[PDB]
Amino acid sequence: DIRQVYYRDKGISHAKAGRYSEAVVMLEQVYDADAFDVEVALHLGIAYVKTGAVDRGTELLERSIADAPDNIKVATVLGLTYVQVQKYDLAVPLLVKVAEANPVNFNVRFRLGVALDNLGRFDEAIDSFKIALGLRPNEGKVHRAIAYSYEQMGSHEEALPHFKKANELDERSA
Repeated sequence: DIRQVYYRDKGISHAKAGRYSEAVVMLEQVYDADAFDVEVALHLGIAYVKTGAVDRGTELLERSIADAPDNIKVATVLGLTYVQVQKYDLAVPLLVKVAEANPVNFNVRFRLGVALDNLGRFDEAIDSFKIALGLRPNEGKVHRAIAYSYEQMGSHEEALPHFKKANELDERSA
């Protein structure tokens, strides 16, 4: 049975190390939908999404949240994954949940702002962006996002400073 142990232990290790193609090749052989292992599904799911099997990976991630609906780690990948695929609606609750549990995770907060902006919730997106800026004040992309949000509400007077600040911090990357 160490035949399966190789593929599962190793495949996860590939998945964690960004070696996504090799993670698919192995974990494909270990995942069993009727004998569910969350740590396998999670990584095989990440690795399907990375290698362009988005629908397949998404559903595997959805099944993993089902097996453990309060596991923050799966909620993070799932939440992030939905944003990439432009399933913004489905992203928000998960990202809100994760940001609450994980206040120092910048990308989660930033993508939650992104998901919100896309949903037309401009003022909500700006609130989230500002929380993200609080974590990483040197991050010019966030001042730009805030600026676009304002712009989409016609508040050009409020956008301009944020655009200027964005420009300056891309200078600060010298």
